[PDB]
Amino acid sequence: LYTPKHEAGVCTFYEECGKNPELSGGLTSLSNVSCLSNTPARHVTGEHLALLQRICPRLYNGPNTTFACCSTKQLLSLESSMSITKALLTRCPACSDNFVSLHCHNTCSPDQSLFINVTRVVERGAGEPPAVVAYEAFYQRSFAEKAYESCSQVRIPAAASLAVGSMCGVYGSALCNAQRWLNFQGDTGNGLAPLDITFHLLEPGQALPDGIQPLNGKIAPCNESQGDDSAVCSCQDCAASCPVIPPPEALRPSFYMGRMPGWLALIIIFTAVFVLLSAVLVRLRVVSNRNKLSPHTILGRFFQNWGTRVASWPLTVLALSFIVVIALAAGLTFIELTTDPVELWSAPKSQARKEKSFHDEHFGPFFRTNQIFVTARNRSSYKYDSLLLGSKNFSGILSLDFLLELLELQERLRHLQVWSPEAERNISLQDICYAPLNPYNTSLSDCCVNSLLQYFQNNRTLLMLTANQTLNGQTSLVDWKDHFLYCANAPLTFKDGTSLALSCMADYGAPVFPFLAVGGYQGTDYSEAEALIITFSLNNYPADDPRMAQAKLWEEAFLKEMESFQRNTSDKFQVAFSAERSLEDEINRTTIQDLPVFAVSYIIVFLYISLALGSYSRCSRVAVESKATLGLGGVIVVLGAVLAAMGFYSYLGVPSSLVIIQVVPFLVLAVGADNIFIFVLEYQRLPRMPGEQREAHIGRTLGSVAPSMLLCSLSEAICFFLGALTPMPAVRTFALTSGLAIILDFLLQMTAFVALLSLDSKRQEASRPDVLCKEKEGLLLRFFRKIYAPFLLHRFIRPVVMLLFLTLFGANLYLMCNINVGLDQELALPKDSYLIDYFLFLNRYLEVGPPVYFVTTSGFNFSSEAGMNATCSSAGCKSFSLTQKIQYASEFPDQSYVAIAASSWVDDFIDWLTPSSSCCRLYIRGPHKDEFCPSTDTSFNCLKNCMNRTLGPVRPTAEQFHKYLPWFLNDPPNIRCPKGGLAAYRTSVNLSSDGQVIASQFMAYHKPLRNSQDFTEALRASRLLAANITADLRKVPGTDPNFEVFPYTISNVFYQQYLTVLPEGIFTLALCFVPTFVVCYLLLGLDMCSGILNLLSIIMILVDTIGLMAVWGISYNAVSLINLVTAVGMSVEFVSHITRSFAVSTKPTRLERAKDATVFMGSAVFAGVAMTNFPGILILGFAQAQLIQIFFFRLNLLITLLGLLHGLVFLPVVLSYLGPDVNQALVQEEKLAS
Ligand SMILES: *[C@@H]1O[C@H](CO)[C@@H](O[C@@H]2O[C@H](CO)[C@@H](O)[C@H](O)[C@H]2NC(C)=O)[C@H](O)[C@H]1NC(C)=O
Ligand SMILES: *[C@@H]1O[C@H](CO)[C@@H](O[C@@H]2O[C@H](CO)[C@@H](O)[C@H](O)[C@H]2NC(C)=O)[C@H](O)[C@H]1NC(C)=O
Ligand SMILES: *[C@@H]1O[C@H](CO)[C@@H](O[C@@H]2O[C@H](CO)[C@@H](O)[C@H](O)[C@H]2NC(C)=O)[C@H](O)[C@H]1NC(C)=O
Ligand SMILES: *[C@@H]1O[C@H](CO)[C@@H](O[C@@H]2O[C@H](CO)[C@@H](O)[C@H](O)[C@H]2NC(C)=O)[C@H](O)[C@H]1NC(C)=O
Ligand SMILES: CC(C)CCC[C@@H](C)[C@H]1CC[C@H]2[C@@H]3CC=C4C[C@@H](O)CC[C@]4(C)[C@H]3CC[C@]12C
Ligand SMILES: *[C@@H]1O[C@H](CO)[C@@H](O)[C@H](O)[C@H]1NC(C)=O
Ligand SMILES: *[C@@H]1O[C@H](CO)[C@@H](O)[C@H](O)[C@H]1NC(C)=O
Ligand SMILES: *[C@@H]1O[C@H](CO)[C@@H](O)[C@H](O)[C@H]1NC(C)=O
Ligand SMILES: *[C@@H]1O[C@H](CO)[C@@H](O)[C@H](O)[C@H]1NC(C)=O
Ligand SMILES: *[C@@H]1O[C@H](CO)[C@@H](O)[C@H](O)[C@H]1NC(C)=O
Ligand SMILES: *[C@@H]1O[C@H](CO)[C@@H](O)[C@H](O)[C@H]1NC(C)=O
Ligand SMILES: *[C@@H]1O[C@H](CO)[C@@H](O)[C@H](O)[C@H]1NC(C)=O
Ligand SMILES: *[C@@H]1O[C@H](CO)[C@@H](O)[C@H](O)[C@H]1NC(C)=O
Ligand SMILES: *[C@@H]1O[C@H](CO)[C@@H](O)[C@H](O)[C@H]1NC(C)=O
Ligand SMILES: *[C@@H]1O[C@H](CO)[C@@H](O)[C@H](O)[C@H]1NC(C)=O
Repeated sequence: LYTPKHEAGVCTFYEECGKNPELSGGLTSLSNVSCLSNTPARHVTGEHLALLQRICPRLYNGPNTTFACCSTKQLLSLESSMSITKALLTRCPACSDNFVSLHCHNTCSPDQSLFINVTRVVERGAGEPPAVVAYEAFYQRSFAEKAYESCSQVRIPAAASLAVGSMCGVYGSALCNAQRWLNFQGDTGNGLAPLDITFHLLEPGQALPDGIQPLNGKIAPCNESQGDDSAVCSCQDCAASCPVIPPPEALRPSFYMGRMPGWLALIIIFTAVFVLLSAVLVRLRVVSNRNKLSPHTILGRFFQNWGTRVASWPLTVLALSFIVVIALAAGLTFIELTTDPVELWSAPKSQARKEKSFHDEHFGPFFRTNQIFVTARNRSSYKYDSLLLGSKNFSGILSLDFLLELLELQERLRHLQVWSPEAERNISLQDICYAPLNPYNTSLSDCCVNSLLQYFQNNRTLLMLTANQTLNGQTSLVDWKDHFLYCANAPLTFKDGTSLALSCMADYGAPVFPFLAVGGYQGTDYSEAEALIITFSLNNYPADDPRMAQAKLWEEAFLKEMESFQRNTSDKFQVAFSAERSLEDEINRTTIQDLPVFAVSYIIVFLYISLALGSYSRCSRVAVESKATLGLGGVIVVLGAVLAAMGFYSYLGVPSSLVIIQVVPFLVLAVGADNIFIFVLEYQRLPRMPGEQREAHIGRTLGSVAPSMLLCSLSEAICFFLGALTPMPAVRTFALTSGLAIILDFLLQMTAFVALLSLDSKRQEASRPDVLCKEKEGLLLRFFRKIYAPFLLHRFIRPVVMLLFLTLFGANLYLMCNINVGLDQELALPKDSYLIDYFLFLNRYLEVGPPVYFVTTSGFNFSSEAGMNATCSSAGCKSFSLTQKIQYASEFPDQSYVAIAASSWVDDFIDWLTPSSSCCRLYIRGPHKDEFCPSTDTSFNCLKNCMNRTLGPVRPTAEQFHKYLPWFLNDPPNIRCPKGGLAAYRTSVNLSSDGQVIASQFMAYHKPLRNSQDFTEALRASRLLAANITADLRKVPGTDPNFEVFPYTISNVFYQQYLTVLPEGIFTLALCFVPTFVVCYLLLGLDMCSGILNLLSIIMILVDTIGLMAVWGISYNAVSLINLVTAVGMSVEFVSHITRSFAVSTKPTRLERAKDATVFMGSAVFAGVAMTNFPGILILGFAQAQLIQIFFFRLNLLITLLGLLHGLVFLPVVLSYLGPDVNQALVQEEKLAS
């Protein structure tokens, strides 16, 4: 009751012996089943051989050598049955015969027993061969897979769907393969197969069942011609024959010019200047060796007369100064603050602003996104064995119980209402939500909400349904798991192929894509996803519109609800969430948190002054000698000047921000306090002779020190005003406020402070204690005189320090090239914000990046044949058409940051117009003849197509195009016509009143972006692609000479600043060095040496700062730019005072001159500037924010240390060698004054 032998040359059945008894109720033509006959093969000749050779030549083995195991009647039945599939595959016959070969071999092969094992026996009649209902067959995997592939992409004659999609049963082309297709052909459950055939795809490598040889015969590839027919399958039908497009080439690294690396040009260009100026100084010294009224007196006399008159009348000047300061400060009532960080940290005018304006004008603003993530805390991944797909792995988060809870949370969020005080009413979701369909007369069901549960239309009942169905020999149950797996691989469908014939589209009328519902998966293993995503979209608006405020109120309630849920579900799963406004609020909160800490930092500075300028008598006599009055005076005058500058700018109408308020007084005080300290110290050091009154003494003191304060003030203020060139509002506002504040500080110091000091001296001479309650040499003068100066200036020390500092400069000059560029949001957040968890979840689980739009401007004719030819990607299109270029670019996501190929309204429009789709029809009779008749009208009053049937590509005329396009754009999709533009293209085409297109867009997605370098590189690659597209579209005749396309995305406005060669601050910082040289040169009497030495010192300090900044891993950005401008200003306090003090000296030799300047001015500068700056920085270590600790604490400590090391060590030595000569006029004036 089986076939004992299965070796070779013997078959298992020959003659047809009647109809199949087991199958009943088919009511269709079927081949008569043969009964078992295990006999040798029959010789086939004559007309039987003629038919056998005719149908499938592969079995022909010579005119009188052919054997076969089939009859002519069986062949006629075979031809009749096969004719339907043969008709279907008409597009490329070459592979179709291969399919036919598969059947005829199975029917007639003389070596039938080597691959067919009969397994079913039915006894038709006594003493007759028993009928065979079913059997099994053996094949090799590679044979069947290649045979499948030969027609796997072949289209039907209509050219829309794939032929394979009509031959894989329950599912279409999306989920079919060789095994499933072969199983379909042999399974009688479809009402078509005549008998049950089991198809085993035995692997060729491992031979497991012995005695059976799986087969593998001749298979014709697509591009292999069948002799001289020269009718290979076009690559539109099987894709194997299409030409290969070479991969994108590697590009050179950025920042290059000419034939060399860019930065290398900079260093030589920089270094040469450093060499050149140095040479000049040496030349001057050599000339000296070979050869061997002044402004100081005018300024001295002027300031002495000014100071004595001011000191005489202290109450009047103090009153007038106070009144002026209050009069300016009062302006703060008009203050307006900007809080949006993108407006603060981005240029107001650029290419991106133009593109944003155009996009917003023609298509409307980009929507707001509110998003949550959830992943399971503890579960174990399990397995499920489905009838359709086999054994699949499911993650813990995809458990049935969890989904119901998530459905409840989503349902609570949709209904939610908020109280609006201005509107005095409850704002609902449908008042502000974004909806792609029905923007007016909307309802709650239309609002755009993306989630996994959209595959079940949020219907709890549908999620819980199960059903029984039978697939070949197995009957079993199906549930939600199968439906989700089916929808994931085929997002657009109006019904499944299972018993649960539900649609997979969202309730609001659009398909939901897997990368928007789940995340944390590789490949196409959607069931293994780890995180679930729920996203709400809200409409944006102009700022003036009141509705935005209402929208913001809704977001507040959203955040509250999530926090409540987070508490309730603390142990089950872990959630992460964010709202659109959250970042704007979160950063601002941080600023408020650190406002008292800075405040503490100012008062500590006060205390230092009171001790530094004080005295004692053996111990603990602070109550009398400590200068509390002068400390309070200095601090109040400087902070008054700062408030006056802010008030003035508020009067003018310039906005400000919390950052400016936070950091301007600190940076201003750090320089302004030092003029006060130096002046007071000089006053204490200078004795007076009997007869002199204190007013003359104070006058003479101001005459002594006022030109140094004037020179330093002018240099600092001009440098700060030159800082205000970068377009970024924060930096421009900072620079202008600091520039005005320093000037007002200077003017106040020369009036109110002098008066206060005069009154303090008056109180001191009368031996009265301060209102709080022997002129011995100071330790600093003794220490510098006896220990420091004889040591530093020693003959065996100077070349060592010179070589050490020049080597340090060289090494830092090299190191300064390794700069990290960019600002990351992660720093700007508090150490415990929920946004940290949100960003970490985005970085690990989200599979796609931001969307990008390629927007097409006016000036292009889409109504012509050439226009369509160059844009869409159908059978008759250009090989490198726009859509094809984007699709190609999407295949190499690492070279060009595009992950998902763009859609195209033109291809869907042309496809929709096709007569065979029954989508564009018109009424044929009655009151509405020649009007549009929608596809949902099932009457018989419409039998006429929009277009007449033709051959080849479908192209409308201009009249048809302009008449029918507004109908296409408003057709909702349905089961009768899956294509249409209402659910996807409604707002992507802007039409004119005469039917012309003004603008259009093509939408695509980026690959995941994780840091600022990926956003920058994505912008570079996308702009390069858009440039190539415009460059080729401009060759089409008839277009406007100024037609272009551009890549809009929401993030471009901020990130565009990093695309240049010099990262914006280099030009301004380089420019800021000029006022040092110019002011120093002019004020000191046209002294070339002082100017050159000051400029070189400032340059060396800034290069060292940038080098060490690179070595300590601090990135370059606008905040670093602010601090570097401050450093350029501050270093003048370390250089200028010593330079001027050395220059104005009457000692006969340079070495002698250096010593006195070093001891007196060195000790005053050290005690003032260094000790002023260190306590106001060390306090900031407790700021509790990463932004402040990285860019203010460490960077200012670095700047201060480099300042002191260059100022007090290098500068005296270089002055000792190359300093200026003696001013002879001063010598003559000194001698005559006798
Ligand atoms: C299609 O583009 C035109 C471009 O002009 C849009 O017309 C502008 O619409 C805005 C908003 O209503 C107005 O402020 C402008 O004044 C309009 N411009 C002109 C010249 O009238 C038009 O709105 C766009 N279509 C859609 C549906 O937004
Ligand atoms: C959620 O799904 C259920 C299941 O189909 C819907 O219930 C059916 O609705 C149709 C249309 O009104 C009725 O004819 C059936 O009798 C309902 N069946 C049952 C068991 O009630 C339900 O309407 C869906 N929810 C919504 C809001 O439409
Ligand atoms: C799906 O099939 C199962 C199995 O036949 C049905 O469950 C019942 O199972 C018991 C065995 O425990 C049988 O004795 C019953 O005859 C089965 N009932 C029926 C109606 O077949 C289950 O009810 C079926 N479900 C659906 C929706 O068809
Ligand atoms: C795009 O090109 C087509 C084809 O030339 C233009 O259609 C012609 O338009 C002119 C005037 O608009 C008519 O007189 C012709 O009869 C049209 N048909 C032809 C030549 O077959 C169409 O106008 C162009 N669109 C634009 C915006 O210029
Ligand atoms: C002060 C500085 C740091 C502000 C930085 C602003 C930038 C980097 C922020 C502001 C708005 C943000 C975008 C808001 C919306 C989304 C959609 C989301 O699906 C992908 C991320 C994306 C596209 C964000 C990218 C980053 C973004 C552009
Ligand atoms: C099968 O055999 C019967 C008996 O000769 C015949 O009438 C019938 O036409 C055959 N073919 C079929 C059912 O396709
Ligand atoms: C072939 O079929 C017979 C029954 O017809 C069965 O007993 C035998 O095990 C089968 N052989 C293989 C290798 O499956
Ligand atoms: C047909 O295409 C395949 C693709 O792998 C290629 O290897 C083969 O050489 C091609 N044959 C011809 C004749 O072009
Ligand atoms: C899984 O997590 C829960 C949550 O606390 C815990 O109680 C349970 O013990 C965990 N399972 C194992 C095996 O540790
Ligand atoms: C998932 O299923 C496949 C096939 O059933 C199996 O090989 C794999 O080990 C499974 N993974 C887990 C984690 O169970
Ligand atoms: C808004 O909804 C709350 C919910 O109970 C209700 O108490 C309140 O009265 C509503 N507001 C208005 C204006 O109806
Ligand atoms: C979580 O919320 C639900 C409904 O608001 C409530 O029934 C449940 O008790 C809450 N959980 C806890 C732990 O209170
Ligand atoms: C459009 O494409 C077809 C097919 O390549 C070509 O024959 C035709 O010349 C092209 N141009 C126009 C204006 O139809
Ligand atoms: C189709 O052909 C008929 C007969 O030639 C003609 O009357 C009709 O206008 C044609 N329609 C189109 C859209 O070309
Ligand atoms: C556009 O890209 C292609 C990529 O192969 C390149 O060969 C071509 O030079 C680019 N530029 C154009 C067409 O201006």
